[PDB]
Formats: sequence, C-alpha cells, structure tokens
Amino acid sequence: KNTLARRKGRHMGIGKRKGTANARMPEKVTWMRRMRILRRLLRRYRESKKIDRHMYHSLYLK
RNA sequence: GUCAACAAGUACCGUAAGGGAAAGUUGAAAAGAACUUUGAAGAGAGAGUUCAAGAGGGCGUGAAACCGUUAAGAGGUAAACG
RNA sequence: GUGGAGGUCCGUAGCGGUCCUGACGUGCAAAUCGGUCGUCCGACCUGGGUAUAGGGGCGAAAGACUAAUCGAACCAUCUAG
RNA sequence: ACGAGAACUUUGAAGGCCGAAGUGGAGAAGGGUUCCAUGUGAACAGCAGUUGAACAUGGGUCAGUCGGUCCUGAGAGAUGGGCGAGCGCCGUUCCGAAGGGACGGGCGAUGGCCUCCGUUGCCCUCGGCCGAUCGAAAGGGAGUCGGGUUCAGAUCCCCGAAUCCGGAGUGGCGGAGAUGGGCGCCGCGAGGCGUCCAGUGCGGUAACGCGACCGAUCCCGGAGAAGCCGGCGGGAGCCCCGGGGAGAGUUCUCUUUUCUUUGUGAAGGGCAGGGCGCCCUGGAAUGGGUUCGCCCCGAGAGAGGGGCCCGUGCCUUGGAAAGCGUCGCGGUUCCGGCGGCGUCCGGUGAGCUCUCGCUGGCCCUUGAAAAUCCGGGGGAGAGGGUGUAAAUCUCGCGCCGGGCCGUACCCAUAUCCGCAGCAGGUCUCCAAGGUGAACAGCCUCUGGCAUGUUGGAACAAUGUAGGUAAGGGAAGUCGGCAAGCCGGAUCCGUAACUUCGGGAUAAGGAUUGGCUCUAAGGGCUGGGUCGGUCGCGGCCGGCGCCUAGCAGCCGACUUAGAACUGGUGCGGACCAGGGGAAUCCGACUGUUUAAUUAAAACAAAGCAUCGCGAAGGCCCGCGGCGGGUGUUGACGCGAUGUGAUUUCUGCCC
RNA sequence: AAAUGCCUCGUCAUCUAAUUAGUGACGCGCAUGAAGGAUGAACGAGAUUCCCACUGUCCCUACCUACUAUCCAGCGAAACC
RNA sequence: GUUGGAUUGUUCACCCACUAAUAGGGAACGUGAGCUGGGUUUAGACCGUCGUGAGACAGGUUAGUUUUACCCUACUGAUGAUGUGUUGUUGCCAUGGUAAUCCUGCUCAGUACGAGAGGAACCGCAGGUUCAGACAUUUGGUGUAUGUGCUUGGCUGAGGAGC
RNA sequence: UCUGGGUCGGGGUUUCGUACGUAGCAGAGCAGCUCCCUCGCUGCGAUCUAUUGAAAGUCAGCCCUCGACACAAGGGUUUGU
Ligand SMILES: O=C(c1ccc(-n2nnc3cccnc32)cc1)N(c1ncccc1Cl)[C@@H]1CCCNC1
Ligand SMILES: [Mg+2]
Ligand SMILES: [Mg+2]
Ligand SMILES: [Mg+2]
Ligand SMILES: [Mg+2]
Ligand SMILES: [Mg+2]
Ligand SMILES: [Mg+2]
Ligand SMILES: [Mg+2]
Ligand SMILES: [Mg+2]
Ligand SMILES: [Mg+2]
Ligand SMILES: [Mg+2]
Ligand SMILES: [Mg+2]
Ligand SMILES: [Mg+2]
Ligand SMILES: [Mg+2]
Ligand SMILES: [Mg+2]
Ligand SMILES: [Mg+2]
Ligand SMILES: [Mg+2]
Ligand SMILES: [Mg+2]
Ligand SMILES: [Mg+2]
Ligand SMILES: [Mg+2]
Ligand SMILES: [Mg+2]
Ligand SMILES: [Mg+2]
Ligand SMILES: [Mg+2]
Ligand SMILES: [Mg+2]
Ligand SMILES: [Mg+2]
Ligand SMILES: [Mg+2]
Ligand SMILES: [Mg+2]
Ligand SMILES: [Mg+2]
Ligand SMILES: [Mg+2]
Ligand SMILES: [Mg+2]
Ligand SMILES: [Mg+2]
Ligand SMILES: [Mg+2]
Ligand SMILES: [Mg+2]
Ligand SMILES: [Mg+2]
Ligand SMILES: [Mg+2]
Ligand SMILES: [Mg+2]
Ligand SMILES: [Mg+2]
Ligand SMILES: [Mg+2]
Ligand SMILES: [Mg+2]
Ligand SMILES: [Mg+2]
Ligand SMILES: [Mg+2]
Ligand SMILES: [Mg+2]
Ligand SMILES: [Mg+2]
Ligand SMILES: [Mg+2]
Ligand SMILES: [Mg+2]
Ligand SMILES: [Mg+2]
Repeated sequence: KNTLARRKGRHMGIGKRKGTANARMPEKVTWMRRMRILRRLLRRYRESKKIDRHMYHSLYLK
C-alpha cells in the first residue's frame, strides 16, 4: 500500500530522496531510452513513405 | 649407580636437526574383606582374614615443614633469646 | 549534448594501522580490543606450487626480515672453553 | 517430563538476537574417529549437570563417468662428459656410436582348418616428441543424471533413464560401396538369355548440404590455447505485479483479505531466439545505412533471396508410473501401502546473480606450455570382372570389459594453529523482503541459536563505556587533547592562486513532512472507398482519398508545478565533509622499523655522469673456458649521484 | 635569526589588553648557498601560528544509565615473604 | 590571606588587569603503583659545524609503549571488644580536634589639618569578598517515574493497541 | 488496644495536553450515480470541530481514607547479683 501511494506520487519528495538524480535515474539511460524511441519512429515513417531517404537521414543527425 | 633396577631412548616437546623424564617394596600365603546395615553413589558402621590392617590394591618403615583435634598453661610495648 | 579517461575523488568488502598517548597491562591475547582514522583499478590484495641458507640469503633501506630468536638464526660438538 | 537430585537437559509455550559480506547451507588445507547409537556419572568440560567433542561398548566411508592417476609449467634431476683428496657436485644438450621402431619389400626355419596364415629370424626400405625422469586433489584433461533410501553412507547403494573409452582371431546383423548402359536373340508386351563396356557415392549458380561415402610414409594446419577494464544486448535463476485453485491466519469492526504452495534431469529430435568480415542478384552523390557509443560502403552500401554456427530457452521422447500439495481409506501399525483431487493463466524490469554474445578502451605491460585430438594436401598402394560381387565403411543396431587409492565428520566465538572449549589468526561457493544511490546502517522471513567458562540479591565510593547541562565560550592545557559542530539531496552561488587540468562539496544561502491534485515523458493493434458480387467467409479487379493522423487497448517508473494541512515540524531513527587565512617540508599515488618512530625517511618520473662492441663490461664460483646478465647487443646491459615541472646551476685540478 | 643564528627573548613592523610564539622585513651569515640553490599549483593520519563556527576543555560542578566493585551460594589462583 | 591572564617546557623572567596585598622559603631540589610527558629524553630522520671515515656535538629540528596493591602500617569511614550480674533508657566529661575572614558604601565631613592643593579617623549604619556549615520553598540543572504527547525505519492483514 | 498495619479501591494533589469510538451542510480536491436531482446523494480524503482541560499516569520514599478483602500471642537463639 506504499508502492500504491508512491506510484501516485506520494512520499517521493525532495526530503525523501537521498541519492543524486543521476544515481536515482541515470541520464545515460534516459538518453539511451530517448534515442531508441526517436530512432524507431524515424524508421517507421521511412518505410511508410511519409518521409523519403533524404529527409530521414538529415533528421537522423538532428 | 648408565638417561633408563619399571610398557626407556619410552611418554612428551620441537617444522626439523635434535632434546628428553617421572616412576622399585601388601603379605609367608590373596587368606584381596563373605554377610548385615545407612546412603542415589562415593563413602561409613558392624562382621571377617592375618602374628599384624597402628600391612586394605602407588598398600614395608613412615621423619620434618604444614594442618585438625584434645589436654595444660598464658596473652595491651611483635615474637623469640641470655 | 554524447562519450566515458584516470598510479582520479568520497566511500563498502578487503588491505593497513593514525590518534585517543582510550581499554588491557599476574590480560581474552608472550601485542589483543573500542572509537576515530589511511587506501580501496592498482607500484592492488590473496591461496597453492617453486627459487634463494648463516658472514650467507633477501631488503621501495628500518640494520628490516630470515619459525614468539637477528649489529650474524637454530641444533649438537670442541667444552667441565 | 525424566530423575536421588534441575537456574543450566528435553518437550511445549512466550519474549528476543544473528539478519543472506549470517551466529545460515557446503567445501579446500589441517585434524584423525571427534562421526552415529547405547550405557555410565569417578575424574575432565575453571558454577552445576539427568548434558558432552569426556569415559565405556558397538557400528559406520561402497564409483568405467567425482577426484587421484595422465600432461606439461616455474623448476627439480640422473646418464655421456667434466671437476673433485673424497662422501660426491657441476651441468641438462652441453666434449655421446644417445633411434631396439615401423605398414611394407625380401630372404624365411615353418609351429598351423600345414589350400595356408597368425607368429617369427636376418636383409631391404623408412626415421630429429635433439633429450631419461619428476613437477598442479585451483592450470590442461573423453564420459552421469533424476527419484528413493540410513541412527551414521551416497552424483558411489537401490530403481530408472543414459553415456564415454577399449576390444572382439572364430568377423554378429543391416545399410553404404553397388549393381548401370550398349549390342544381339527372345518376349505382342512387362521380361528373359547371350555379349561388350562402366562403376573407390550423390545434390546446390553459390555459401554448403546429404546416414555411410577407399587409401600409407611424409607434409601444411586447426583445436587444446589465453590479459585487464568499460558499454550494450540475448537467455536463465531469484525478486516483483495481476488473477485461478488447495491449505492455514485474522474476523469486536473492516478486509472478493494476509500467508504458504502452485515441478520436468541427462542424452536425443524439432522449433523459437541470438550471432555471422558467409553466398547470390544488383550497382549507390541530392551520398546512404546505422549504434547508448560507434562504425560500414565500387576491395560492393541499401534492398531482396539464401547459407552456416550456437541453441543452457520452449515443445516432444524421457513423463508421471516419479515428486510435491491437499483430502481420505486401510494393515504387515517399522508397508518405496491404497484412493481421490490438483500441480493453472498472465504481465513487467537501467532490478539482482550467473552465463552467452557483440563492440570498444588501455599497454616502453601484449597477457603459458604440453599430453591429447582433428581436418586438409598428397598420392605409394589395394579391390573385383558384371556378381545378390570384392577391398573398404568416421552409418544404424548388437556383444564383452573398465582394475588400484581417497570417499565418515569438523572447517571454526568448541573438532585446525596459537600449552586451553584462548575476543587472535586461517583459502573459497550460494545470498530473500522493506527503507535507500547501495552486497551501507536499521528491522523482518527461510535457517540457526541461548548471550559466549556461573547464578542470586543490592544500587555505596572509585572506575570503564555512554548521555545531558543554566550563564559564559578555550579563560583549561605544552598543545582545542577529547568531545562538539558540520553532514544526504535539490536549487542557487562560488575567491585567491594556478603547471589552465585544478582550487571546489571552496566559501555562503535557500528548500525538504503529510495529503489532494495537475501536467509531461511510452508500447502494441486497426487508416480498405463498392460484396463488382456464392469455393455467413473468401477468389481477381471498376469502385476511394487516413496522407497537419485518428481510433482501440496496454504499460512502467520518474521529474516539475499547485492547493490544503500540522504547536516551524519535516535528510525527524539510521546513514552522513566543521570551515578560513598563512608559514615549514616532501612534487604527487606508492613504501617503511611484525611487537614504542608512518615521517620531512626510502621509492619515484625527470635530469646527469660512468663503463663496455662479446677473447667484452659488471658479477658468481672449492673446482672444470664452469655460471648469471643473456631467448641480451649501445634506443643495450651494468655502476652511481640527484630527485616532477618552472627557473638556474658560479669559481677552484 | 630559516628544520641551519652562538650571542638571542636579535632589531623594526604587524597580530594581542598583555606575545620568549607566528608572519613580513633587514643582514660582513658563531657556522646559508647552487645536482643541489630559489620557486610553484595539486596532494599530506607530516610540523607550526591565528581567525570563524562549536562545544563540560574549563569557571564548577551536578545528575542519570549499562557493566563492575560491593554482599551471598558454588569454584578458586599468583606476585612477594 | 597572598589572585585571573599573554608569551615560554620552564623554575625564573617580563608584561596586561585586579586587589587590603599580589612576601620569602621548607618537607628525598615534598608529592609518577597520583596524573601529565611539554624539557631532557635509546633505536627513525633532517640541518649546521667537526671528522679521510665509521661517527661526534654541554647546538637547532621532528616522531617516539609511563607496568603492579588483594599484604603490613598510616589515614578515612564501618562493626565490634574489656569492665559495671543481665539488659535498657536518660545523662556527665577526661582527652583530642576547633574557624571565621577581610573590604567597600553611607555618615562623621568636604570637617579636623593645611597658605593652598588637597584631605582623614572613632562611634553608627548598609552591604559585599574569601572560607565554613547546611538546605531544596523558590529559579536552574538532571530525568529510564520509561510519566505523557509528537515522530523516522521496520514488524503484528488493516483500524485500534503495541513492540 | 480506643484494634492494628497491609493489599486493592476511592478522593486530593499533580504531569502531559484533549484519548478511542461516534457525529458533522468542516475539509484542498477527486471519483461515481441521473427515473433521481432542480442542484442532488453515494464514495475516497491529510486535517479540523463537538463529544473532551479529555484520556493516560501518580509512591514504589506524595497526601487523606475507614469502602472492600485478608492477616495479625506465631516462631527461632541466648542471658542471673
Ligand atoms: O602489555 C604490556 C606490558 C606492560 C608491562 C609489562 N611489564 N613491565 N614490567 C614487567 C615486569 C614483569 C612482567 N611484565 C612487565 C609487560 C607488558 N604493554 C606494554 N606496555 C608498555 C611497555 C611495553 C609493553 Cl609490551 C602493552 C603494549 C601494547 C599496548 N598495551 C600495553
Ligand atoms: Mg606390626
Ligand atoms: Mg606394617
Ligand atoms: Mg620392607
Ligand atoms: Mg612406601
Ligand atoms: Mg621383610
Ligand atoms: Mg605405610
Ligand atoms: Mg586452653
Ligand atoms: Mg595507551
Ligand atoms: Mg587493571
Ligand atoms: Mg572472555
Ligand atoms: Mg641507524
Ligand atoms: Mg660475530
Ligand atoms: Mg669449574
Ligand atoms: Mg544489531
Ligand atoms: Mg554445516
Ligand atoms: Mg559452514
Ligand atoms: Mg566444573
Ligand atoms: Mg556427537
Ligand atoms: Mg607427472
Ligand atoms: Mg562427505
Ligand atoms: Mg567457548
Ligand atoms: Mg550480557
Ligand atoms: Mg548465560
Ligand atoms: Mg553549558
Ligand atoms: Mg591559554
Ligand atoms: Mg593557565
Ligand atoms: Mg579529536
Ligand atoms: Mg582552499
Ligand atoms: Mg611524501
Ligand atoms: Mg613498530
Ligand atoms: Mg605506530
Ligand atoms: Mg654527483
Ligand atoms: Mg688533481
Ligand atoms: Mg621564505
Ligand atoms: Mg597564542
Ligand atoms: Mg620571520
Ligand atoms: Mg658549502
Ligand atoms: Mg657546481
Ligand atoms: Mg610515591
Ligand atoms: Mg608513571
Ligand atoms: Mg617528546
Ligand atoms: Mg634519536
Ligand atoms: Mg651544506
Ligand atoms: Mg665535512
Ligand atoms: Mg495506528
């Protein structure tokens, strides 16, 4: 019943956290997660012919 | 007296080289205390063996230091002594 | 932004041993214990197997260590020096 | 309860501690019977014991597959040789006539199912594991798993599934090799009979596949056989989250509740999944593909299509007959009894621990060897004359064997060492829930234990360990010694100085609870317009514009903001830097007197000098032209001083 | 006037109410000095001086807790003489 | 009675401040099984001077284990012992110990005294210092009454009640 | 003994700060029910308010009880002019 209340947001707080925000969730993992989301929507638009091979490749570097 | 009169180069010690003790005696004969009784037993009390258990299984004799007990005497200049 | 280097830093287990000149000091112990401390990817820590033996060994060097023994180990003898 | 006797034994109940880096479960060393029963109750276990690791009496360790055994490593070590008065010791390929083998060739005596054909003697050919031998219970090293079982043993016994190696003269059976063509009569023909010629397998463009699929001396190769660290990814085990059961717990009220439990070995066969600098088609600039990071491409990208490897996961055989959970019924009541029922369906992840893989980083550091095994190249040779044939077979099945030694238990606040049941020391494997960054500390579950060699009663001094303290705030003291303060995290803000890296968590400040909300951050599905119209579903196409994306379902965790709210409390315990200004010294990290000195000492990088071109330099050695450096060669070895950088290093021979 | 300066508590400045301390200067320096001299970040369980915060370190002691001592049952040493 | 401090290991010294005063000594240079370990101060190390050197320095610097009482006595407390028949109650005092101390203010008096500047004292009163003996109404400390609230992490299915 | 002193209980004192339940048209808000409602009525919800200076403790070394309940002439060892 505390995991039920933590997932609603309670007890999380700024005085209930004791490790650094990078230790609490690594920003490499945030970057690694975000890159995979934005790279597979680009591969999915290319094979669905929304974007061509040229708009894909310039977007892929942004 | 050989370290060793005895289950002695033994037990034990040290990684090893090596080091290295202690310990003899019931009685003539086991006759090594049957039996009864108290105790859970060890231990006792009787009884018995023997010349002897003031010889009872590390037991011949059994000193002293030291200790217990009884008896007698004494005790404020620590005892002791001439 | 990503990336993740370093005899890098705080800090575990380990390894070590600073201070209290704390406890102990006929001890739990012929060197221990408590707290605080040093280091903690490196000249790191460790098991087993090997090599080096006494005026010799081995030493990031204190004359340190070489079986509780070290400015020359231990054992027996010369020796009742 | 037993007992003469209970603070200490055992059983139950409670209350607690270790708290998965255990006070848990197993081992290596080392011990040596301590293991396990029963009995005792003297001694010993520093109180006591009805207890014991004591005493007595018995019992207990089962192997082709687990180790040893085998292999080589650092190294040890004989022989030849050399030295040595000598016991010997030097040396390990060096001052050696160091192969004792081999299919075959051939001469053979011939013993023989003497047709022969296994043996054998010499000859011919062939030939460097060029160093005997030893060295690992953590290296290398074929092949065993599940279930049951004892007072004490089990991967060893039993039951059941396997499996490697070795062998089989009298070959044990299949299959492969290997049974085709041409011609000529005959057969209406399907097929016979004759004759001639083949036949040491076949498929795929390819990578490669197929059950076998000749072949020696020799030769080339592979496996064995390789560091550390980082980052991802796959798979498992555990954890977790929804449900479905079976059984317990609570039930004063609430709780569709809380807990426990909810299997499939090896070896086969298949299929997911993972990897591939593997193949083929084709030819890329408006460069494209792509990872967290990279990286890749005319020496062939993207895209299509294949191939191989791994497959520890899932399915199947094993296999439910076993096990487990419940519920019952019996006796031989000390039976691997008997029966029912079940052993289900999902979801998550920067989780943890193993493992597999990919790809990087670092190195004046490049991270064993060998037994063993395999593949290829080569072709000496061998096989039979068209037969239900031969040599041969790394294919399937069958048959026989696997000896010797270890195997109990302890593995440590009581089995080991420390004179002892000694707070010391002593190498590893597994590792749950909560909090949290965390194998931190704290609390709990599994498992374990009885407070560490005595109890009782008191609450004096002095201690030892821990706390607090008005008002001052180092005045104490040789010295702020000791203690205290500080502390996490978020948001701000950070000087001098500097080798530009640092200083730095500088310093300094704010914030932190609970509750109720709010935003933001993803994943899987379906965008199909008219039946044009019959094999309530499709068969080929008129018939249409999601195209600024909708719609359904599902899913974690985290960040920011706001309202309310409390006696201003909020990192509430635990965890958890006091800071500043200077001077001296050593650059730093590292090291050091085990048991009074951790430092400014030693080390060190950098700098500088010296010797030496091998009959050499330095050094060992009783001795040998014996050793070490040296598997070396001046960018090297050897001998010294100083001690990073910066800046300098004067004069005297 | 340095970890090197006898004289020496050197002289002047600063720091304090007060400084044989510390820092900055000065220097015929008892007896500084160049592979060692002079520096300089970072680092240090190294030595030293002051400031801020903090405090029983003190003025000046007090009180509370655990284990002792203390008493009892059991057990029972040694140094020394 | 003879103090609180800076520097120094200091004894001494010197200075600041207070005070009625900040006198001098002794007791195994009183006192370490009382402490501390700052000076000296074994083994480490650095510098200067000396020495060919190992080393030395009555020179500077830094680091460096402080053991035992349970015996007899003394001392401090605690029982007790000998007498008087036993036993109790109420008392006496031999002897030994002995403790209080100093200063301000007011007043005297701005008087005596003195040219002036300055400037007392006794009586009296009001307080304080140092010491001594107590005590806890009060204020302060303590606080495990484990009193009563609050609160973190965990645990009993939650609530409640608790650990 | 005009008993007695104990153990509970009661009262006084005092310490802390308002218990549990229940109720509330108190509550930041959120979720629901719509024949309802004519702006409802069920939930969730820290906190608040009333019941409530409540609740809990209070001699063990606090005070006073005369309520309840028991128990108390019982033992053991010595002492003579
Ligand atoms: O334990 C002792 C200890 C003390 C005294 C003796 N003595 N002295 N005289 C003695 C006469 C007879 C017997 N013993 C005797 C023995 C040893 N320590 C110790 N203390 C100081 C110097 C040396 C040592 Cl070793 C240790 C060190 C570690 C920390 N704890 C203390
Ligand atoms: Mg006689
Ligand atoms: Mg006689
Ligand atoms: Mg005789
Ligand atoms: Mg005799
Ligand atoms: Mg005679
Ligand atoms: Mg006799
Ligand atoms: Mg007498
Ligand atoms: Mg000490
Ligand atoms: Mg002591
Ligand atoms: Mg102990
Ligand atoms: Mg020396
Ligand atoms: Mg000598
Ligand atoms: Mg003589
Ligand atoms: Mg604990
Ligand atoms: Mg075990
Ligand atoms: Mg164990
Ligand atoms: Mg005993
Ligand atoms: Mg046993
Ligand atoms: Mg061998
Ligand atoms: Mg075993
Ligand atoms: Mg023990
Ligand atoms: Mg205890
Ligand atoms: Mg106990
Ligand atoms: Mg205070
Ligand atoms: Mg001072
Ligand atoms: Mg002072
Ligand atoms: Mg300190
Ligand atoms: Mg700084
Ligand atoms: Mg250093
Ligand atoms: Mg030492
Ligand atoms: Mg030390
Ligand atoms: Mg030189
Ligand atoms: Mg000359
Ligand atoms: Mg200077
Ligand atoms: Mg000072
Ligand atoms: Mg100066
Ligand atoms: Mg000179
Ligand atoms: Mg020069
Ligand atoms: Mg003395
Ligand atoms: Mg002393
Ligand atoms: Mg000293
Ligand atoms: Mg010295
Ligand atoms: Mg010099
Ligand atoms: Mg000289
Ligand atoms: Mg509650």
